Amino acid sequence: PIELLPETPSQTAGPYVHIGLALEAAGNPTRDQEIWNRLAKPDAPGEHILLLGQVYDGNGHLVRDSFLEVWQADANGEYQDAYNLENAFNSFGRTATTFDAGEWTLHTVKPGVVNNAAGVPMAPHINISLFARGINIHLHTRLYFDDEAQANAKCPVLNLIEQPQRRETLIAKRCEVDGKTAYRFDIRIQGEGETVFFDF
Amino acid sequence: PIELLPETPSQTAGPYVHIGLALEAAGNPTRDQEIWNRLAKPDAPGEHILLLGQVYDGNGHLVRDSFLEVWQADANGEYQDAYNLENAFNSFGRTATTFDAGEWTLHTVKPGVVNNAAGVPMAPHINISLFARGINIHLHTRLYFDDEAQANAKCPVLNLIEQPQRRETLIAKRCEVDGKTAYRFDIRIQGEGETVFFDF
Amino acid sequence: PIELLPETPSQTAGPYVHIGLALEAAGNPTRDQEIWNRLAKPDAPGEHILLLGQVYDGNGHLVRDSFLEVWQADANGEYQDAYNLENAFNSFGRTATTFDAGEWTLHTVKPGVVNNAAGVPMAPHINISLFARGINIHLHTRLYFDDEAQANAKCPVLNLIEQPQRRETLIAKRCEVDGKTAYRFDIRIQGEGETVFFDF
Amino acid sequence: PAQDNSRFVIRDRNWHPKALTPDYKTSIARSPRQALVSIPQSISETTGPNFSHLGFGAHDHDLLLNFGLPIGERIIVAGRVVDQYGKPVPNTLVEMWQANAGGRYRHKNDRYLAPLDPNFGGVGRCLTDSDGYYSFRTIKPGPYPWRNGPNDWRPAHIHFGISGPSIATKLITQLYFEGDPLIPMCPIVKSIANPEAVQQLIAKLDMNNANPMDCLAYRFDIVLRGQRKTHFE
Amino acid sequence: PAQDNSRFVIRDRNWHPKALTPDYKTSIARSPRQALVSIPQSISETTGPNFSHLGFGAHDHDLLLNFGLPIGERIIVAGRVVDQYGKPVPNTLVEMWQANAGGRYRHKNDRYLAPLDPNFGGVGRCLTDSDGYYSFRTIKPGPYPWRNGPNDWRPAHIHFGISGPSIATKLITQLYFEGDPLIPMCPIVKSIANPEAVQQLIAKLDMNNANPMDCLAYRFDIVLRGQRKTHFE
Amino acid sequence: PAQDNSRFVIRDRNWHPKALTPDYKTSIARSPRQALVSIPQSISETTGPNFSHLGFGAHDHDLLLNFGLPIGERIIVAGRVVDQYGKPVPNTLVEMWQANAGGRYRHKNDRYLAPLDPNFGGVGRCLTDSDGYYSFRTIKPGPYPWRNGPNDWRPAHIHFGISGPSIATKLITQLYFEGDPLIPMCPIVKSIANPEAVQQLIAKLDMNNANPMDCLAYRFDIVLRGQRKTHFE
Ligand SMILES: O=C(O)c1cc[n+]([O-])c(O)c1
Ligand SMILES: O=C(O)c1cc[n+]([O-])c(O)c1
Ligand SMILES: O=C(O)c1cc[n+]([O-])c(O)c1
Ligand SMILES: [C-]#N
Ligand SMILES: [C-]#N
Ligand SMILES: [C-]#N
Ligand SMILES: [Fe+3]
Ligand SMILES: [Fe+3]
Ligand SMILES: [Fe+3]
Repeated sequence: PIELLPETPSQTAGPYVHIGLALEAAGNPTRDQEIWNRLAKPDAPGEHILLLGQVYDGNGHLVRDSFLEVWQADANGEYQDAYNLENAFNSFGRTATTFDAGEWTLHTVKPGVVNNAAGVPMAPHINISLFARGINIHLHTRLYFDDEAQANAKCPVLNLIEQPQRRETLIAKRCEVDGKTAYRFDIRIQGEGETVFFDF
Repeated sequence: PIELLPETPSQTAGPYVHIGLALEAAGNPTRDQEIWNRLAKPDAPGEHILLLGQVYDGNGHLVRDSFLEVWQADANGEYQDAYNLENAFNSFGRTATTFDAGEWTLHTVKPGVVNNAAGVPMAPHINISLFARGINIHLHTRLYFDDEAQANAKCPVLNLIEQPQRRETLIAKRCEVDGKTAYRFDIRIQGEGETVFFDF
Repeated sequence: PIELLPETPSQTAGPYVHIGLALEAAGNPTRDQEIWNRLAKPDAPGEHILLLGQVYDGNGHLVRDSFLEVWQADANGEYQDAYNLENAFNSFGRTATTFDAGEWTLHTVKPGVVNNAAGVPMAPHINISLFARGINIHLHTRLYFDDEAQANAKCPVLNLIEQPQRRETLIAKRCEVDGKTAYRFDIRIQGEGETVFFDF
Repeated sequence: PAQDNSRFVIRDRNWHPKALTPDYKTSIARSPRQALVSIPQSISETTGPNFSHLGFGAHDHDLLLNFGLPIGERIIVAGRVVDQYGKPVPNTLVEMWQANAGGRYRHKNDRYLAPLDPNFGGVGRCLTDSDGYYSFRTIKPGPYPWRNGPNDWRPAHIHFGISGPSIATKLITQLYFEGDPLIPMCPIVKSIANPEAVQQLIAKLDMNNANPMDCLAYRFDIVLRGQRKTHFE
Repeated sequence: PAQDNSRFVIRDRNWHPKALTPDYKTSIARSPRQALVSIPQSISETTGPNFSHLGFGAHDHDLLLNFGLPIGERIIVAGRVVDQYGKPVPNTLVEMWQANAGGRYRHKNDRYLAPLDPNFGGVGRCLTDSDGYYSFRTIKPGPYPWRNGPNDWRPAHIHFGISGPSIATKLITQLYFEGDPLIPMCPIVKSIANPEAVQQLIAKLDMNNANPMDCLAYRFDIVLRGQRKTHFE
Repeated sequence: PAQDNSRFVIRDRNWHPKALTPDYKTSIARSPRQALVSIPQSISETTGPNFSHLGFGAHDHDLLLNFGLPIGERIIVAGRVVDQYGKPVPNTLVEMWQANAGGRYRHKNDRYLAPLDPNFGGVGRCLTDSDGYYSFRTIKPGPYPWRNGPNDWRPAHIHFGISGPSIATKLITQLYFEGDPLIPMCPIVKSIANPEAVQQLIAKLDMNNANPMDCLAYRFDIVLRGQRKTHFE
């Protein structure tokens, strides 16, 4: 059979990820430009929401050194790849859990619908990559919204998860934080209610 | 030491086991003679019962593609190996879980007592072999009856199970189905209340 | 790098460890001098205590063939290494769980405070080593007292345990047996509430 | 009726694939977490059905006829069923099943885009003869994509089931074809740790049994647990 | 916006470190027990951010100046980012971080007794050029004692993050230095089962890129998942 | 009392058997799932009991006299206890236990059909000498069938317990006899991943220590964790 060059092996981000990717958190001085948790400027089209959650390990303990990366379409269902701090909206963001509460937050807009390779629309979703110490290779997941029940039912991606009960793990819970629309999305790395992780 | 020819390695039955061993279920035309789930004809001596149950995976999810084979003594506690559709009773049978409900059923007679190699009587039991996708090598178990409490306490096999609590995983629970004597026997492949499996 | 001689590898104590280390328990005649569960003679200085507990496996089943060894300082926080049946106090002891009840007991005195290599004091503790069938290499643990709460919160050792919930697994729960001060210390080898085991 | 006169060589559980083989995704949730409980062989375990009187159809073992002529590589799959002592297992039940030439299964749950074959069913059965020989006639199945890793494909394979003298001997396995490049990538194949065990599942091209100008042939021998008489029991 | 034009070669999860690697204690409780669910690549997975327009500071890639001169081994760390097909990855974001020369990190949580360097921050970032080349200037970090086994020490290493063309290619890894005796001992290194994969993480001394009487250099090429066009989809 | 003057070389947990070795069935439920918590050595860990004043009986180390003459192969089991630095461990406690000639233990729970030996207990103890030498006189134990797989037999072995200078060095192990074919088949033995480690458990035939026309002798050296003085602490 044919073999290509082998992909560089992954390694855990380490407990100090922050010094390199979340300067603020590391408690270090930031640079002029930093990739952070505000995907949308107040004047961005779409329904402005706040995302928040906690990360749990196999023992039910909080993972307080987790680092997350998000990728999502705009309100129009379009991926804005040209990253720029000037943009009103950026499809890409970064966040991390507080060493205290151990909660991550993201400021964005509800993503519009996008179709799969085969022309089928996927329910609004946020693509998440989780990194942290004790994680050798980052974990891929998707955040779906509980108020998109209809779309969710028909999602070609969600539908690949054999057990319906496991699908539920990918659904963020609508709530209000300071009177602002928010969705809570906790990640259970291992055990009971373990979140679905994807390979692609 | 001495070595014989190595036995041919097992392999999972696969999801489509039905095409081969449960024609009907596969939704395919059957042949004139098929090995199925009715071990006893109405005119067979012994107590006619109905066996039923579900199979669960480690997550508590139904295993809808399981394939089971049973082996039991006749009412006299005699193994009838000469398989024939003409017999009023056959010691061998096959069943499978519905793709829907995920339940299997068997039509037979309560087996008579049989003695171990050492001359001690075993409680009435049904030998069961489980097969399915994800199962590399089939699992062996035994179905004992709850109404044979006195017998069960003294069974040399049941007594081999170190932990008394584990013994109960092997006992089918008596009830009635359409006014018929039935026993429900659920197999839990993994986790909480995991069914005892044997090696012989 | 530099390599030394490799230490001889460990093996499980086996089910019949009593024959060798717990003569009585084996139901065999003892010798003139035996190493047993009475560290303190009734007239030894300090607060006399009775310790007892059970040992559970990952299934929550009692481990009835367990064998434990203890090492603690005297009431003055001193390790009496010169073992002698004559001494009023021995720092070293041995015990084992009952083939029936499956409970172990130890008769001693509450240990005094010892400092770590850095000079910081450790809460009063008993060093435990657990052996048994199914245990390839003995497990090390520490027994702390629920009534030394103040000390405990500052122990450099206890503090090394990352998750606060796990620290609780090391705390003996005070009580009274026959009007005597008793501390119950259960060991959960595996699973829910698994006791912290150490390496040194 | 059946009698407890035999004993069976104890299975080598390191030879056979273990229960938990993580690359074969399904195995994770379908493997027991508790150790199997060993039990002495008794009449219960040392006996099993005899299919001597099962009423087999004329083309039970001929997949070319038992369902027009199927499209695909016309082959004969034959061999012998012996025990570990090299003793032949006569009049034993051999059942096989498979996908068509395109790797499509004639099963409800098969959503693969390769088409069905109007003249192909994919089921065969026969009894070993007095010498422990069996033979089937079919077409060579195609590889099949499956949802395991994102690009996994089962090697071309034929599912087999063999009864043997007792339930202690009953086995379900898979035949693979000599030289199939997919063999070594399959997580199902790989559930077997010993490469030597893997070799036993490989049917060999058998020119000597082929019908010139007609159909090739593959040879696949099966070894069931050795049977011995009880002694000094 | 971005478009679904590419497909990325499936990851080799037997090459990358597995999830559960017991010697690396933290992995115990931080690894899924359920199997990863395989999904087809879509626009969501085949696109990612382009950092072409990010405003990079003049010394973003120069740890010697981006935070007095730091004490320690002056080195240049350079190399090229290519995909599995050997195709260069132009204008991609490379980010790195490390400890100082004594093995101390400029991070809240680091309690290691080696002192911080007043002239050293430890963070760098840069975009690869048209030929997929990158380069950083720093000091060689020292080994780091950590609480794993009782005497565990991380080999001198630099943390790296590489974007690539899609989130499908995004990678976080670590670089090690040619000949460091600690490497073969590291439980983190050992999470990787293939010694051949291990070799991919070792930066090689590069005398040709060194600045005589100034600083030495290390070569570290990174390979991202191969990018191919879709066909017959 | 005892003083914290020593440090003990860290244990190599890849040398010793791991906790979870599923073939040894019982290890399944008796192995922790959480990782061990590493702690620095304190006086608590670096001290242990001194058995110099224990009142040993005269025949404590002579299993032939300490319980008629036992039936079985008369042997002397002797060797030396040293640390990893090769330093002898004087006056340390060595205890041994074993079954009789037929593989029968004198214990309540042993229901093996082989009879007990009226003149045999199966327990011995002694203190190493100035040179770290120990010696027992006993009979060669017989193999024992046990409820693991359906046909598991423990190789003939002798259980050993060694105190060493501290609780940090205390060890329990098993001695096996040179050339016994059951050795490589045992799941308990196979709990040890390194064949080289396995080798340290085999007592070698020692004709030089044998008593002509009387008994054979086996040599079994024991190696405890290396002891060194503290430095720059
Ligand atoms: O995973 C960890 O615990 C760890 C600790 C320290 N360093 O330097 C790392 O890179 C990783
Ligand atoms: O175990 C499975 O999932 C599987 C899928 C498809 N085929 O063809 C098999 O043989 C096995
Ligand atoms: O762990 C066991 O079950 C076991 C049984 C018998 N012997 O002799 C041992 O040494 C160990
Ligand atoms: C390294 N963190
Ligand atoms: C394949 N079934
Ligand atoms: C040994 N038991
Ligand atoms: Fe690091
Ligand atoms: Fe198949
Ligand atoms: Fe033993």
